[PDB]
Amino acid sequence: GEKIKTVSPERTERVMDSVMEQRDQIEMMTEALSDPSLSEGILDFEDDAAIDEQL
Amino acid sequence: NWLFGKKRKEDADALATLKGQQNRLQAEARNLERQSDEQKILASKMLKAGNK
Repeated sequence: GEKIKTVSPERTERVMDSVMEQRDQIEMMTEALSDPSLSEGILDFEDDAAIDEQL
Repeated sequence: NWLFGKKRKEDADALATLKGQQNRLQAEARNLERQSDEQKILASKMLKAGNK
């Protein structure tokens, strides 16, 4: 009973909710930094036609 | 050179986003007007039926 009062179930719910929220924020931050639109940058105006013919 | 087309594309995409959002807002306004007309007619009907 002393242990259950110390680490209550509501406390575990709060901890797991915080873990979920922080995991979501890390995923969003680390996928924002990996957007291929930068290294791609300028895209074909012909929309891959030149690269199609090159392939 | 190619940057001009990119700028035009960005402006067109921004206008498309703004117009789409305005389309949602006009749809919601239309729904609200529909509900308000229905409610006015219903109120007149039940006042015909005797309740205040």
